Amino acid sequence: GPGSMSCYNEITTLLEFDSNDINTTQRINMVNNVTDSSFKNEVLESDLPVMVDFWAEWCGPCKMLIPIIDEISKELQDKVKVLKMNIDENPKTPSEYGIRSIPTIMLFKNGEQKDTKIGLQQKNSLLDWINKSI
Repeated sequence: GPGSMSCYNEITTLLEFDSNDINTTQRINMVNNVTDSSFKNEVLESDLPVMVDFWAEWCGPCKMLIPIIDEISKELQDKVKVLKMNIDENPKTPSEYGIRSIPTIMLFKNGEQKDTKIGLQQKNSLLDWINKSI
């Protein structure tokens, strides 16, 4: 029958952006995400209590807790350091600390674990809880 012939074509692929990476000793004294190395390095070196929220965008109510933490972080900044850890960025994290579920709130103090709480918590709940643990 008819020779089913089809020669495939190709187009040159180009790059968008360049490569760049920098790092300096700046204080992590602000609500942000930390990476696994920096997590231990900074958190386990913080004498003052640190609240770490292990999160992911596939939760749902993240959109709420971001403003909640946005406001509360500055309230706690003096006493308790609000820090975030995405389970996408640090896949070893939820295995190490047995994070089955999200948000999720985990309390540290001098790098030592105080208490843990899973689920969505509001401003008053967060404050109330961490003040019980510290």
